[PDB]
Amino acid sequence: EADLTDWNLPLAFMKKRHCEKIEGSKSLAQSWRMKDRMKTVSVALVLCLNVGVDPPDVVKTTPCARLECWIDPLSMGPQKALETIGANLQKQYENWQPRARYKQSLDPTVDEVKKLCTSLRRNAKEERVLFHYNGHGVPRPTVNGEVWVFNKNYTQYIPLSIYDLQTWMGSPSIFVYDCSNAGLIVKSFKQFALQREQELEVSMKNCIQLAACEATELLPMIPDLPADLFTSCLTTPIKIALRWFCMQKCVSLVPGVTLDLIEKIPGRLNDRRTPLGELNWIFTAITDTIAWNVLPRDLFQKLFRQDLLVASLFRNFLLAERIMRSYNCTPVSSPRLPPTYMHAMWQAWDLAVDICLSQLPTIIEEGTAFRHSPFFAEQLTAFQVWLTMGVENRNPPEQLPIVLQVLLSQVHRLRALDLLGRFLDLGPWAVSLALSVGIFPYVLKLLQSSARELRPLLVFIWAKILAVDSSCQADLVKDNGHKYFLSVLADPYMPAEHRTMTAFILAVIVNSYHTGQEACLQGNLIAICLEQLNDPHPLLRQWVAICLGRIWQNFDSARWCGVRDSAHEKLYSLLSDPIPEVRCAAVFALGTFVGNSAERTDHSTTIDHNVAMMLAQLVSDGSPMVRKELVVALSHLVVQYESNFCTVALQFISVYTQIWRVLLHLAADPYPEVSDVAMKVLNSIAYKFISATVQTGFCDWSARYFAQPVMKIPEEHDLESQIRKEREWRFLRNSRVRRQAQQVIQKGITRLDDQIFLNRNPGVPSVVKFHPFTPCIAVADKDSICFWDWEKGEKLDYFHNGNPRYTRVTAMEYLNGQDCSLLLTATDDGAIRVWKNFADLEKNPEMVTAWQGLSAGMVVDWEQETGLLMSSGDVRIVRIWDTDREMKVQDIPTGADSCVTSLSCDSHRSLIVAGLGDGSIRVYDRRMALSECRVMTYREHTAWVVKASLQKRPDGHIVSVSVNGDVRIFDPRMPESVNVLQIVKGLTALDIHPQADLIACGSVNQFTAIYNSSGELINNIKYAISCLAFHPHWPHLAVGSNDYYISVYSVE
Amino acid sequence: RVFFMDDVE
Repeated sequence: EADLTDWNLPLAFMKKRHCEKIEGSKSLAQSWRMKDRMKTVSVALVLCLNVGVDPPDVVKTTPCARLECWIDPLSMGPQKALETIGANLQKQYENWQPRARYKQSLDPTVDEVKKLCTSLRRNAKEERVLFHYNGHGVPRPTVNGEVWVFNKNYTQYIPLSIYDLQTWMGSPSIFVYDCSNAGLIVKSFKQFALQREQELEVSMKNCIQLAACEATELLPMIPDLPADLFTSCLTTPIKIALRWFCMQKCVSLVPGVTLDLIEKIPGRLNDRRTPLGELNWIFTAITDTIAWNVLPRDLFQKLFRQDLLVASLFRNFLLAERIMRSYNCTPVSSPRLPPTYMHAMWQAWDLAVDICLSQLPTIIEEGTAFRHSPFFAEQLTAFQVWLTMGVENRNPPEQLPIVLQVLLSQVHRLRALDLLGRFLDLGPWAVSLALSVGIFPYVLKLLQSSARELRPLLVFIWAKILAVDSSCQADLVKDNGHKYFLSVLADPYMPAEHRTMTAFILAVIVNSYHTGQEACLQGNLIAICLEQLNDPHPLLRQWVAICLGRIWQNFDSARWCGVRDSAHEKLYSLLSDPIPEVRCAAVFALGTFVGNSAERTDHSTTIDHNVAMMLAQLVSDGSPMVRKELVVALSHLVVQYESNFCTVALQFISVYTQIWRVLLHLAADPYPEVSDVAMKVLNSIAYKFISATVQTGFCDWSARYFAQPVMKIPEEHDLESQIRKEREWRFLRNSRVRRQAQQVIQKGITRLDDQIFLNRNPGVPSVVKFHPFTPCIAVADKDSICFWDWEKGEKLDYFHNGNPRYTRVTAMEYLNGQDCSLLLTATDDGAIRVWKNFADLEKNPEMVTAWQGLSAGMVVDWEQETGLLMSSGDVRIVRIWDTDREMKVQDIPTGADSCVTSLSCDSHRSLIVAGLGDGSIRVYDRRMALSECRVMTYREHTAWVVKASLQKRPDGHIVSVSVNGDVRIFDPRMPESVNVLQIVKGLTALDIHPQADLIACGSVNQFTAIYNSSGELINNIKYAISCLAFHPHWPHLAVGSNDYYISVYSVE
Repeated sequence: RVFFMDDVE
């Protein structure tokens, strides 16, 4: 079948740089940064336990609850018990905040608390101060807003107003209440804050309160639990959690587990390898997950991420709420947290505790080895499952804080980093979510690790983070992570993808950041980039060039280092790189290198001139983006040498003159954007300030690549995707069209006199080109390009090609005819421009690319199979433009004075033919050397060769016709004509059909002869015919007379 | 930092 031919055809000018507009992605407002870092410098422990005496308000039961801070006061005397309880509570709080000035107050008086609070506030005027109160030994707070303490003789409880309590304290502070009606204390505190606010007109959000109970509710009195329950939850969450779990009915599932075994649990809270440390780690992760999933982002950042002590207190407050809900006790906090007792993660916590403590009897008795919990592994498996179909922006995964926690240890660090990188690959929203969770400091700390297996994952994560947010450069430079990135980039054994990832990271780090530029310069990054400049990888070279450009941006020391290393000479090689992106990056780097001369010695001037001349040979470039980067480079040149350019400009109203000529050439550029930039630059020189400098968005556009997902399969490879289905339908339609055309041709050719439609055009139809498959013909005028249809018979579009008056559209072609067709329109002056969306309903005309070629009119011959494009005209030169590399590949001399009137080629062979104005039809074979490219040259005409077209068949027969109208069919293997025919004395235009040997000619007397290769008369249509065109498949012919009428003919 | 990252070199 013919389907394979369509599939294996490169699509010229169909890439990211052509489709997407070259601009930088707007940076989002990254609010993941922490606004301030508070610290609990001091902690106040006020313990009104009243050991040995029961408050009158509550009549305790005979067994009651005698456990305070895991201590039984009655067994060791009143004063000793009180002191040891204070010390134990201080130890418990130190477990979370070891560095803080703890000042215990044991049954104090109002004056004692006053002095303590005032001294602590004076010590820490702008830092958090924790105030812990235990009202177990004193009567309940009253509605008036007072807290009861003891007098000197301990004979009566004297009140302490909350108003004065917070007067002694400061705005930055957190209060922890362990009383019966602590909700009353919280309410009174809020009322006093409102009173202060009212009085101020003629400290509510800053203060944080944690209360054991609501105002009405009472603390539990069950003997099993400790009397001091809320503080036990806040400060020793694991012990109380295990005790509570052992008190539930779930123990029935696990016989042989008792509180006695819990008391003898091995391990400590720090070593995560031990059972108790693992349980603490799991509890921390579960509480963090619950807080992140339930609380809003702002409140979560304020509470669980501001400082260690408050975050731990609230993480344990979640457990306190869950535990005390079962006893008709509702803890209260100043910022009302939505309830978390029903969260699904508590079930996972229960399961993890069950699995951990199911092995405890074996550990205690048999002394077996403790197997690590599969909790983290299972959670990471769940995260991977979510990522499997997490492409859509659905609800964020609940395991992000779990990934954060598992990153801390090394048991699952590699898998955690891999999953995190996969998540960040999803897009900028994923990285924003990750940074909000708070991975940034820990990922930054990871760079200190010397483990060689972490380099790829870490560089992937950091490249993503820097792509979404560029403010991390300061943090990276502060932590000396750029040394880690340099070490990564200095390893040839590392895969190229990670090396270019690190190159992008370094480029972002030194992007307009003097500190980072200096740090990298002291890191010999210039040498590292130079050694890895010629690597066989387009993206790596592009980003190394971009990094080199950004290193010496307004940095004289970097420029000197590059000069010592001969950076410019080595970078010159990239100017010929086939990939346009690398060429643009090299041009940008050279321009930045030039822009910071800063009036150095004559050597600097010589090097600047050398770079200017090396860039001045880049004008004849196919890529408009590279030409724009070049224009920016010459603008930097002008800024460096403003006075010289001003003198040169005033001279005409020899180095700088050449650059002025280059800028003038770039000013009359086919691409509107490049022309506008060049004209702005020149006008900036005419009126001779800093505002004239303009920076293109190429660097940011390239940086946008790392923001997009890379791991996932491209949409093109997707077999069931809509785009591939549409392409398959288009190819099926093309195959059907070819089959129908072949069937029609096999039936012979009959007289074609049918006039499908007759219309009128605003201008003279110059060149008419048929779209091979879709029913559209592009008719080009002097100042417009019309697109008509021969089925609907309606004008579709009317362009303004953009060329000046003196110019004219001579040649036209249909790039990518099989699908996603473009229109190449080449004017007589050399300007070649490509159009897209030229016959669409919902899309306006678009310009893909354009580039001044060369520099009879001008002739163009597109070759889809090999992707080459050949241009010729009045010049004695046949240029060979390659759309893949967007550079002129070969330059075969014409070797004749006359202009090239026509141009054609034979598919699958190098048989470039060219009709000449004098009459000679020359054949060129590009396989051999340029001097021997000429193959044959036969001269049997003395007139302009209207069309020396070639037949695509293997036995190519060059049908050359001149103004004299004599047809002479030639062959590449015979220096003499095979068939000589004479048709019209005066000929104006003609076209030839490769599939059907039908030669359509014109006449001055309105005649239109459509004859055969044998010269047999077929038709003589009676109406200057200046444009004929044959549909490449159908036997369709379009005739446009001197009058602006367009007609298409067909055989029945 | 809120948490304690260990085993970092």
